Amino acid sequence: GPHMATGQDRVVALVDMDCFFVQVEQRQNPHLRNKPCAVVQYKSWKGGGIIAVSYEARAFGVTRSMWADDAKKLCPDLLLAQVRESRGKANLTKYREASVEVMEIMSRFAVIERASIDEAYVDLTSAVQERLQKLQGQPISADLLPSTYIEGLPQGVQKEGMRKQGLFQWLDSLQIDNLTSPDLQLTVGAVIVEEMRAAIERETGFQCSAGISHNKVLAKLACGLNKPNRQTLVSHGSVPQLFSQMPIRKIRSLGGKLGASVIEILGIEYMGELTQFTESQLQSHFGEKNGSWLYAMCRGIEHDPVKPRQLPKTIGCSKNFPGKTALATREQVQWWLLQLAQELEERLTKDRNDNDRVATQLVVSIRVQGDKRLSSLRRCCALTRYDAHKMSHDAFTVIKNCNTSTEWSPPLTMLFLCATKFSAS
DNA sequence: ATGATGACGCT
DNA sequence: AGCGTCAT
Ligand SMILES: Nc1ccn([C@@H]2O[C@H](COP(=O)(O)OP(=O)(O)OP(=O)(O)O)[C@@H](O)[C@H]2O)c(=O)n1
Ligand SMILES: [Ca+2]
Repeated sequence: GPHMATGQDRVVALVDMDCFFVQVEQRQNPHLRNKPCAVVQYKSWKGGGIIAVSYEARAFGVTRSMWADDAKKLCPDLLLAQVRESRGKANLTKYREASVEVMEIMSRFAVIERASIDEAYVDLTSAVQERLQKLQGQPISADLLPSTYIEGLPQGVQKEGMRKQGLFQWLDSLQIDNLTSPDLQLTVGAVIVEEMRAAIERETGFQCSAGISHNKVLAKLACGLNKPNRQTLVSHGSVPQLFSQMPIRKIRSLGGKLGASVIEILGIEYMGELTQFTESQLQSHFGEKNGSWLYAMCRGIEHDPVKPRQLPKTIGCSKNFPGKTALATREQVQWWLLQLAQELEERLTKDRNDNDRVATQLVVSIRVQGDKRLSSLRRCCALTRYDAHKMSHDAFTVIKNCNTSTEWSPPLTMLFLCATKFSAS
């Protein structure tokens, strides 16, 4: 009772850019703004593969991974922007650079963990503490939270009026006098996230959504509840009702085989149903670490820290060669390894200038035709010089003998070069 | 014939 | 070391 930890020790946000690649292309090309549009990679095969979709185009059913020719069937007026292609492969440099624009703004407010090209977690616990002292005991005005939803409220007209009704019920109940109230801490966290999101939009033109809660899993779930261009506060108290109809696969790390096995072995559907099992029962089905994690998570409790990490730990370059394009001669394999190695050298050289580090290991991964796995084979070698001809030759040497005989058999459907094991320089 | 990319766990 | 899982 008095010794039951409630997982309310931190304020954590997750910031997620809305249709990110689309916003990057729309900033650059005003003719694309406020239109059904998508970002595509390649072009010759069925018009290219869709990677990102504006909310106007999503209303027609356009989705990621769809071929652009097929998307045009659902949305004949769909506008398209193409990803840059360099040395025969898609070149995402424009979007990584726009990502850095955003991450550098967020880093002004708190330590961030880069979660992907367009997501970062924020540990706001200290910023909230400082802000709670500056705001003496003053109440929090609804005007400081103009894009915030309070999940679960209102309880007991149009979209915006309902948002404000919920926000009013939340603020009216807040114990402003208690500087240790977790609900007050989340609310201040949301005020800071409003400021952070305003700064991102002012300084880059980009809109985003955010979740604010007590841990990373709840912040990530919260972020998706009201997209786009809104933020959502998930309090500890909101968790039982929210989890009572929340499919297990929606929780971060439960979207794959482990989540499917929770459903199958326990015969449940929703995250809240996990509360009925003991920690030992969950550890027996899913392992010590997974069971302890599940036991706490279904109660809204998670301790995974926001890691102080803005830079990737690996830098990689990959390309698929599907169907009849599979690489089937030694010259082909060697030419494409050179193309990937040239793009990788370019990124590594910029990384060494920008971030004062050198990679020391080169990982080479290939996929062989007829293998459903992401990678058929991984080998490593020393990365001593940032020279593309050397890296591609080393990569070849390391995979040479996977060839079961001028010809390459079986043909390669993927090539992957990854620079890893960075050291300060 | 979705991709390109990246983190981390298990052994 | 090398493979498997899960994610944007
Ligand atoms: N299966 C996926 C999902 C995402 N991504 C990468 O992650 C980026 C951002 O993904 P995501 O946040 O899922 O999509 P958005 O386009 O930003 O849409 P949303 O508004 O839903 O966040 C994409 O551009 C893409 O580069 C990817 O490569 N493969
Ligand atoms: Ca996004």
